[PDB]
Amino acid sequence: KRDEKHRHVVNVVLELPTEISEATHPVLATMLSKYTRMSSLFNDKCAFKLDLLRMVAVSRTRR
Amino acid sequence: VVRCVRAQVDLGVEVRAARCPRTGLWIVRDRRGRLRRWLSQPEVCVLYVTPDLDFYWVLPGGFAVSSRVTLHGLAQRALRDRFQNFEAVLARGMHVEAGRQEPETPRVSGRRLPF
Amino acid sequence: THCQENSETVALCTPRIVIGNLPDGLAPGPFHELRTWEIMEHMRLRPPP
Amino acid sequence: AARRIPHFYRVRREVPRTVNEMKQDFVVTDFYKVGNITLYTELHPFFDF
Amino acid sequence: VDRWIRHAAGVERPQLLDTETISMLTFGSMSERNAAATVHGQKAACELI
Amino acid sequence: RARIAVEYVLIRAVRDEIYAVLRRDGGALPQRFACHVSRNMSWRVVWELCRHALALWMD
Amino acid sequence: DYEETLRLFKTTVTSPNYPELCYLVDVLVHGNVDAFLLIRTFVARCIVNMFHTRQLLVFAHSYALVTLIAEHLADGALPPQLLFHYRNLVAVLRLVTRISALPGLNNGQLAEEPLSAYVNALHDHRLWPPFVTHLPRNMEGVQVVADRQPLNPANIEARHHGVSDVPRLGAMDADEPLFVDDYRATDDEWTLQKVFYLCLMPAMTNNRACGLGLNLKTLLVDLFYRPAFLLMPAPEDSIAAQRQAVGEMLTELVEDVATDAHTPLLQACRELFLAVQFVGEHVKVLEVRAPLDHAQRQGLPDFISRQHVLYNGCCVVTAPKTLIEYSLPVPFHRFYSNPTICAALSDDIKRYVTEFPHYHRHDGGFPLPTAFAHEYHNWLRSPFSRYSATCPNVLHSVMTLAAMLYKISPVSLVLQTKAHI
Amino acid sequence: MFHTRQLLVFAHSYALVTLIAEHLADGALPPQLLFHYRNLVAVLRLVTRISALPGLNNGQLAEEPLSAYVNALHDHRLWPPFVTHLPRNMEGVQVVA
Amino acid sequence: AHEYHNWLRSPFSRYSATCPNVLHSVMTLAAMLYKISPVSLVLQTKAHI
Amino acid sequence: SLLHTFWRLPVAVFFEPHEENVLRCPERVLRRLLEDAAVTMRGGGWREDVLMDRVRKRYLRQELRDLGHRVQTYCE
Amino acid sequence: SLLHTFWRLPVAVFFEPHEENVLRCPERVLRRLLEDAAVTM
Repeated sequence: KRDEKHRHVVNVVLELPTEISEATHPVLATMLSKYTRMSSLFNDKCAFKLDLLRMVAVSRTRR
Repeated sequence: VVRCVRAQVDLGVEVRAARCPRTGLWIVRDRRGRLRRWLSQPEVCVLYVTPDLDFYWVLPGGFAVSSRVTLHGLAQRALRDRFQNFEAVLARGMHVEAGRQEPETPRVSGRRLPF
Repeated sequence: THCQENSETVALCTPRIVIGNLPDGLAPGPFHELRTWEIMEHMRLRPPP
Repeated sequence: AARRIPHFYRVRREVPRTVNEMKQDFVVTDFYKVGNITLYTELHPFFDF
Repeated sequence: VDRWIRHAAGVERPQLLDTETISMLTFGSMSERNAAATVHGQKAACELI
Repeated sequence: RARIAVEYVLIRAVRDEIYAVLRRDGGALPQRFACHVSRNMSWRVVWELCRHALALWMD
Repeated sequence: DYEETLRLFKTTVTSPNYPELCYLVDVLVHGNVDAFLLIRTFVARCIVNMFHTRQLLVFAHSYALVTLIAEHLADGALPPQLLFHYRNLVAVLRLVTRISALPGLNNGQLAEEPLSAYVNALHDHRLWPPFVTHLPRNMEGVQVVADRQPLNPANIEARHHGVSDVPRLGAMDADEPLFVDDYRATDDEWTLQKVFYLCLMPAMTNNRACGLGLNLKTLLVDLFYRPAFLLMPAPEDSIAAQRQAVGEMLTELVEDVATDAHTPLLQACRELFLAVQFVGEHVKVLEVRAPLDHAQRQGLPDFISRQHVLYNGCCVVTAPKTLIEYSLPVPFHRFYSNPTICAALSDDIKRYVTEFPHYHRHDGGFPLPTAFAHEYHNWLRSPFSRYSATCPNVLHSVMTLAAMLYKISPVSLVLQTKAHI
Repeated sequence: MFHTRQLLVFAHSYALVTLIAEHLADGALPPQLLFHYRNLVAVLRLVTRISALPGLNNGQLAEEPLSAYVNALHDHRLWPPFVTHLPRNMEGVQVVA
Repeated sequence: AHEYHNWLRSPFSRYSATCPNVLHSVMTLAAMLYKISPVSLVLQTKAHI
Repeated sequence: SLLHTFWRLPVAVFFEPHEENVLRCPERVLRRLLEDAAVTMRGGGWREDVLMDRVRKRYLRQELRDLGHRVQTYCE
Repeated sequence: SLLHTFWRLPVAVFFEPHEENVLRCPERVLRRLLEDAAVTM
């Protein structure tokens, strides 16, 4: 099913502390929809980390 | 000529080779006539190959791995068309007589007039 | 010079290591001053900061 | 090599100085003397050799 | 340091033998090669610091 | 691929020819080239440099 | 009267206590203009606070920083003497590019090149500044070399911002794909960048500057991963609580340099966190293989000319202390190769200096690596680095470098002759 | 002592004034005071510029560089009269107690 | 008290008494430490010092 | 009677090279190490394959780019 | 490791440049070179 790879790309790959759930973070849901569409690059997880960091940067703009 | 301390190898070395009168060992020299002196340098190493396709591999101290080059595992026609020395056809500027002194090449100029 | 060993007077030679070791009677202070100003010209510092 | 430039300084052997660096050190007046060595490189005002 | 100073002063290395050395004691030699052309005649200038 | 590969597999043939002849003699190569030597000098490091040199030539 | 601005420039470049985050904001913005507009009041508060606590004027290491500051920050909200200082710096730029050009005889063009690009090398697009942030307009004979083949197919040059381009962030170490922010530099800002990085900087620093880059793919991921950045609204009870919330590294970076009495620390680091959406790439060393113009090509027509420039890199004047675990020095030119900085950053270069103490010379006598050893093929030969280590810090000693970049072409002989130069 | 008196303190140690000009240079000082220590280390750099000949000293005849032969202010055998740390290289040097 | 074997000789101390308190006078102490090696004697004059 | 130095000829005693002054094995240990370095090359790179990989990734890259150009102009 | 030389007693040399130079680098240079060979791998 889907939950094992989502808990990979949240906890195992992304190394997120679990108390940032889904309901606290909508653009996380908009990013895990495309993070799961690829299967490589799960060794260099810091690229995914700074990708979501620049995404939460660009979403939190007044413009 | 493979130079390990600078990680630079050498591919095309032309070298003259001879034998000493006192001993049967080899002496290598520049194509001008200068004595080749890299054998004293300990960090360097050299591979020699002869026109009759013998094989030497000399680390410093003159000691040499000695063998022949094997090529029976290669096809004749692939080696023959991949690279081959070329015999020339007669064009403008060369003698019809063989082995005569060649005059100047045609050398179409981007600097002079075409005339 | 003449060094003084134990009840002994011996000769003693010693290299003057640098240029300032010359006496001022042979090479005076203002000569050193002018030499330093020449060197300051040479490194383009003749107006100093 | 853009990453690997610490690997060049991993070795402990110095570089030979090039000719153009060997030409800049001469002061203006003795450059024409025989004490210079790189005069045989200087041939043309428009081309280094 | 003898290899560097002689190169810095533009002097070649000393080339001599054993029978050449004793013949410098009795007579000497014409060790200085004559110049290729001299328009000013012979030369002499000594030094005293 | 074969037309490219001809000289490279010739180089590989030369390399394992070296390997076979150093396995053949046991590893005690003689001298063929005229240059004097020194006994009081460690030849282990120039042997290691020879290994590194043939490696770098293969690269 | 541009003297005191150049005195402030000399005392801010030769200063050993340059604040560290000026290099990271330089590699962070990449001279992207709306990225600078997003970070605008942050750097305004930064330069005001840092100038008031210390008379150095920051961000002077980058051309792009000072030109965006002087063009966009010029509305107000700062004491006017600093805006005057930046306008005098760009006026110095204008004066020396007036000197380098020939305003008397620059009518028309020749072989689809303007005449001013034939007489002095500050106007030719073949010569490049060492710290490139954007590709120029003109790449006619220019070959840009990242690896074995030059990047003449133009389809390996693309980069988007704000779209979560995840594969290019995983390919930040990939040398073959190039990623530019599609703002092609025109000719006059190419001239100004060549002035700032060829001429003004080594004339002021006496060639004691260096060039480095950051490993920002593994730097920001332990710099913004604190949940005060991630869980931001769309705290501040005490400064110590903000210090433990932001992490240890952001404390000594942004302690006094941007925190005025009105804003707290966590607010200021949130505002700097706003600009991470333009992250760019790692630092690259590019090789320009352009030949000469058609006049100088008439002698030695097969003379290729190689010239090594930097991409996404930062010109630095000191060793950043708290970034030595994430930075790397790139001495790639006879300018910007200070052996003290390269000794302070990497260990083996310090070992190489301590075994060879005669390589501490700041005049370009420092050994460059093998991929930069084409000093006969360089546009800037060893007379330049020989001169710049001992030139004074005077405006005429600035413009003398642009004077020595007057080309040797027959048409430059005609032009300097008809002007009786 | 710059305000209630008119003398800057710790001007009798190189090993003090470097740490003042570097590690007290990160803040917590009026920059008028910091520029005096900056001018001191700039004076020292300017006068060690004049000691060697930076247009000439690029070579190694011995383990010592070229600059250690032209001036005594560049060789490891010459020691300052006050030390805190031993030098890096003591080849021709031997200390005795 | 072994002053000859000492590295820095006497007249440095003799010059430093009446030495004026200017920055150029500091550099006189610097350039009085130019060594008198033969290598220094070719290095000094090559820059016409 | 004074100790002046003079230029003596450079004397250093060596062994004259012969046809059989043989260099011995490297104490059997680097002999074995060179044996391992010899036999490890049966599985590894081949130095002519890499050019085939270069032309293969080039052709794959350009061919998928032409496929993208085809499919993008397929939906008009 | 050490070679087996045919000539037992060793022989001096006049050190001609026309003679091939004889391995003059001493053991500290070989220590430096083994360090270079170790660090370049």
